[PDB]
Amino acid sequence: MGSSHHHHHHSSGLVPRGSHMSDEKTQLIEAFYNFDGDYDGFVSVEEFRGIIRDGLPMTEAEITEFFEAADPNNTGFIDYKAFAAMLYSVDES
Repeated sequence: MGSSHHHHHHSSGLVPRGSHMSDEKTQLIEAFYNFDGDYDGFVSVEEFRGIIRDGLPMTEAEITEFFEAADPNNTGFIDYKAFAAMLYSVDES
């Protein structure tokens, strides 16, 4: 079809992945260096806030939307796994 390399199909066949927001994970990579000394799979929101502040570059809408989505009670604690599954949400089933 005329002018297919634009609307029909470009270099990639309608593939949003690959050149998407794959840096949002690398930006958080700073967890291993400033949040991985001697901690299990559980971290409270209170502690997380301090670490995230100068550790992992994240906006409120990401940390806050995750702070509540991670803790059902909203008591101010977090399930490290629930949070880890956010940046590691690339394995279905």
